Amino acid sequence: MCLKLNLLDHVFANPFMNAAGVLCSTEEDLRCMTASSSGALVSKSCTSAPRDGNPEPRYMAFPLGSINSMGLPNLGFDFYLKYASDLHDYSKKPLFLSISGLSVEENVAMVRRLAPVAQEKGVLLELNLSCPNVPGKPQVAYDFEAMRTYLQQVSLAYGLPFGVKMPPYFDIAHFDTAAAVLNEFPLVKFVTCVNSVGNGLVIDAESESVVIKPKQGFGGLGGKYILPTALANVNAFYRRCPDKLVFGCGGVYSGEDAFLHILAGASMVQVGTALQEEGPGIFTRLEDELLEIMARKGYRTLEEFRGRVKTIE
Amino acid sequence: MCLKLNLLDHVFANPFMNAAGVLCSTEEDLRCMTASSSGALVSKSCTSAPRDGNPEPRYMAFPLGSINSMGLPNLGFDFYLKYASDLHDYSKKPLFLSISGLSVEENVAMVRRLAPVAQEKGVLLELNLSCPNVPGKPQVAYDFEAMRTYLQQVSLAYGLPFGVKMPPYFDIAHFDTAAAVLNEFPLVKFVTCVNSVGNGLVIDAESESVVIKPKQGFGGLGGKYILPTALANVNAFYRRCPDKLVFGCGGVYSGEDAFLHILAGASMVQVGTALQEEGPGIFTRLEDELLEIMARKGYRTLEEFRGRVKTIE
Ligand SMILES: Cc1cc2nc3c(=O)[nH]c(=O)nc-3n(C[C@H](O)[C@H](O)[C@H](O)COP(=O)(O)O)c2cc1C
Ligand SMILES: Cc1cc2nc3c(=O)[nH]c(=O)nc-3n(C[C@H](O)[C@H](O)[C@H](O)COP(=O)(O)O)c2cc1C
Ligand SMILES: CC(C)(C)OC(=O)N1CCc2cc(CCc3c(C(=O)O)[nH]c(=O)[nH]c3=O)ccc21
Ligand SMILES: CC(C)(C)OC(=O)N1CCc2cc(CCc3c(C(=O)O)[nH]c(=O)[nH]c3=O)ccc21
Repeated sequence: MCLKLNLLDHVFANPFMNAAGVLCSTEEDLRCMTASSSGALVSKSCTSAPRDGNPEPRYMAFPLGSINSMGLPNLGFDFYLKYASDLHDYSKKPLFLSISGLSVEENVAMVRRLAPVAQEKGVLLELNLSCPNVPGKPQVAYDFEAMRTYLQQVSLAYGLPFGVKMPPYFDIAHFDTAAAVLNEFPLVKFVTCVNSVGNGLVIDAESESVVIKPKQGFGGLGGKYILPTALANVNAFYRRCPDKLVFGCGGVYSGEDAFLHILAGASMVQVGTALQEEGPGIFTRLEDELLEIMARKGYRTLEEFRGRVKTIE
Repeated sequence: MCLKLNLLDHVFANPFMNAAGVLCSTEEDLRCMTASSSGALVSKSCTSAPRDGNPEPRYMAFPLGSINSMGLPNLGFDFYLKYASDLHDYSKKPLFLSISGLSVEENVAMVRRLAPVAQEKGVLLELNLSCPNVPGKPQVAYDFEAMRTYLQQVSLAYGLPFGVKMPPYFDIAHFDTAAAVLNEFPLVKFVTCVNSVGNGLVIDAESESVVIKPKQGFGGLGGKYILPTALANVNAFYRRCPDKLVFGCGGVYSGEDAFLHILAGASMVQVGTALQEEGPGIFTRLEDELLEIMARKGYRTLEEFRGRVKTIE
């Protein structure tokens, strides 16, 4: 029985990794994720310049999940490029570097510089499309013209295999259209579904108040709230993007949730809210739990069930 | 008590009602909701002709909510019109009729027949926008130009105050655009936020199978999964549509949940999944619970806290 994966010309001990933005902002965080039993890690989404992010409180968690409006606090691209180029021990596990520029030009500028490091060290790019562009326009991945522009320019500037982090969609015509855009770009080799469910609002009944300060309390939702949304997205893209990998993210707290992701088509499985809340010890639990479900069912490898979710009639 | 309230020229004993599609399809269902302690009821969304709906199983519930792909099973518009004109006892509580034709023309044909019954008896129209357009296009509310057309045509054909049932949005630019469309129609006097969160996917780990038959297991989500999404939408519309009322729907299981919807801006509060699961006795529990929260806080009216959610700093 084994959790090993080979993909993207890397080897992974298991499919688990942090979701971007969790336990991955500082050198300390990145060393901590490396020391964990995760099969990979991804760095905090970066911008060209360091950022302080939004005013606090900007993250809160609850029994059913979390809400955030972090605002891209990060140490800046040079820091993450350095971590990838000089500090990361690739004999421990593979490294993904997430980028989230606030314009197409900013993304092009970062990927041009990443490319020689990616070629030489094997760091993998995850481009975050579930982000702001022009205020008053939708996030990039909800504006299919902007999305196409971003992927054209990044493909040209990077010239190497990469992946994309996608917001959730809620409408079959949007799945159709989004996957068709992605399928224009052969360098897009993995699709991460999903980023937070956007612009939720948590209200505390005792205080009669929202729980995060930015944006009048509106923020993206993670955790138990979003598992069926995440599974739908992983399967929708798994079905529409047969020459690409799908990584699942959203609502994983247990090996059973991970099992569901993998049945829907996930290769790697990312852990956000549950990791923020429990800490990196979660990875040993998730491994043990997933192996226990496999052993009950007689599955010996991930391939033997990945994408094999059954439909009715 | 009491939680009595007046709007749209009608008087309501309390803010609670069923959500469209729950306990409202048959004469039996409608008489059951009428006999309940709810302050109002709404009929199943109808089409011109009777419909069987999609294959079963098409609804499933779980501790955190529900998933459905019902496919508009209903008795047809002639039935619901007859119920509104001849059968409903308006002395018990107000009635709303939900219309969900599959084209703009179908909606126009139904509203021109409803209009005289609305004038004579006081039935209220809820137009469901969270309904399919042409297949291969997004649902109507997700296509702003189609939405505008629907509303111009209905407004013209109907000529009386009505409301609309909206899908959730997840992007502030979308809230801006959608509210601006609705505000172009002075006959749209109430906005119901929200319909189910679209196209989720629930998988059963033991059977390794999706849990509903239509659409390869994809369906709209209701219940605990969607409460922060519902609150955000209620609040976003409440803020943007100061000359309309907002009706809250999504994730109400308790008077506390209802309390949160009203803080967010809700005038009426609709109950779907929790009503499907608990039955119509839920309305006496919700009233008791809401009045207890009120008494503990010193609130004597809903108007004292409606829309008064506090932001930070
Ligand atoms: C505190 C916080 C920070 C996040 N930062 C980023 C980010 O920098 N880039 C990104 O792609 N996603 C970010 N996300 C989204 C997560 O990567 C993940 O997609 C989302 O939380 C859903 O997974 P979950 O249900 O396991 O939380 C962040 C989430 C949280 C809670
Ligand atoms: C079985 C079922 C049938 C439904 N049918 C309709 C409908 O006919 N028209 C409508 O506007 N919404 C319909 N809905 C959506 C609900 O009215 C409601 O918006 C959604 O379930 C979210 O509320 P909840 O969290 O209380 O379930 C239906 C929901 C369910 C669960
Ligand atoms: C640039 C400006 C307007 C300060 O941005 C923001 O207010 N936000 C709030 C949410 C957000 C998200 C992003 C993308 C990074 C990200 C974040 C994040 O850093 O807040 N949180 C997530 O859950 N997923 C993400 O992909 C960037 C900017 C902003
Ligand atoms: C016309 C056709 C293709 C059979 O429709 C469908 O398969 N569906 C699946 C979901 C759906 C919804 C609607 C709108 C009525 C409705 C339904 C419903 O009847 O399925 N469920 C909800 O959660 N909200 C709704 O607003 C109409 C058609 C369809």
